[PDB]
Amino acid sequence: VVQAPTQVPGFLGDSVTLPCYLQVPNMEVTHVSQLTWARHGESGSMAVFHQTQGPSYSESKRLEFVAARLGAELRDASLRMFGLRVEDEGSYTCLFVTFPQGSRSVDIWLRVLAKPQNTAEVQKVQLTGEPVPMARCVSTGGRPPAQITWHSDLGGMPQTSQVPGFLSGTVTVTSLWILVPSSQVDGKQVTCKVEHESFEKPQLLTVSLTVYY
Repeated sequence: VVQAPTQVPGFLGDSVTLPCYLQVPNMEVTHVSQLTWARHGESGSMAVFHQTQGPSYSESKRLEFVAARLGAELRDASLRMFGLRVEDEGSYTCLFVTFPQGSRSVDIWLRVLAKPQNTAEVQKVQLTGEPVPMARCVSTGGRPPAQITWHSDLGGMPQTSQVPGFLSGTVTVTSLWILVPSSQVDGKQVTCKVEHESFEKPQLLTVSLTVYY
């Protein structure tokens, strides 16, 4: 009966793969187990895979399955999936067919998208006053957008706003940056902690500033 962990990322480029497969329980063991994966998704009717008499493809002659039949197994196919575009999910399901009734298996669809790379720096003068003294700190290109914290020591800004990126290769590209007012401490420091569902840990970025004159 049907298993496949199935909660998996999932970043463009890309391009990778997803396991739908089975335990033999075990004082039972059967045929025939002939594969399919659908959408549901516009499940009318199938970004289909079947292997059974061979491998069969929708207008994805390419992509490329794993778990070569060429006989028996008894089957358990995860698809190696490259690639490499915004289907994510997909809400997909691998399916088997057998005489242990077992005419089926289970939907599912999991971790799904890509990241940026960011920059950030300070500028420019101070005529009091006041704000953005500042930092172009940016989220640039990433799928899961971040958002950034500033714990500039002074931190003196309920004031650090946003930009709905407008998307690079189709995604965020947003900047966000603090509106500190006037004064001195040139020439000190600030923090940009960029958050995000990747690179295990919130990178962050920091600089002195710019007294004036």
